[PDB]
Amino acid sequence: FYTAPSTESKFTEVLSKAKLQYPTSTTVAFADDLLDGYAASYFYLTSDLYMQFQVAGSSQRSELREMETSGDEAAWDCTGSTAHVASAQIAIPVQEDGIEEVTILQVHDSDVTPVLRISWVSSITIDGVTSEDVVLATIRNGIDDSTATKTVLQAHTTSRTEFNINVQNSKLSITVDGTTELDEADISQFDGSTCYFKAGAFNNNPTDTSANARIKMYELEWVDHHH
Repeated sequence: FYTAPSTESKFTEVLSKAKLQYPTSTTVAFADDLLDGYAASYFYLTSDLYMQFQVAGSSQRSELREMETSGDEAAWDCTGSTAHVASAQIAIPVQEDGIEEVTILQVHDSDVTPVLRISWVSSITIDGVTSEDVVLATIRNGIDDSTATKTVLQAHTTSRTEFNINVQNSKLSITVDGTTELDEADISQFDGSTCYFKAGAFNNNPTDTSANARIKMYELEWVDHHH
């Protein structure tokens, strides 16, 4: 009894360039399924026209993964000359008790390493400074290095917020409501990797494994711009 996100033309293009993974890495709906009206409790259109992702459980996800219209997986040169841009208008609700971090956008490599996660966190400590209820960028320092550089981007609001990720050459930038919050961070540690965007709800380290993470997107796109 759920309305499909494909009923809104603002999502047609990105759905054509996506497949949906739930609740783990396995694809449940390819682009043709998404365009044919796929909807479920974990992926549906709200009455005020948000694409809502919802998922429970540790490291579980309801997430779109970037695809080419050819049906090829997106696998662009992580540090190449073509710009890759993801833009999203995201409303992050107040999360259910027991939800501690939800990844909402990623740049992921074609193996096991996220270049970038943008996540809501209940609390984070960076260089001795603790922030609560914020939106965070996490950039992994290398494929063989589990450490990451973390940057607070925004105080959490429930208001619809515009997030833009720009990847070009070996640099990655993040703008939030038009303001650059991460300015050309180095990602040369992914030279020789290939990459793709993701968007949705990816539930990280919950303290209640039955609680639902929930993330809403009013607009979403990912594009190339050729140099």
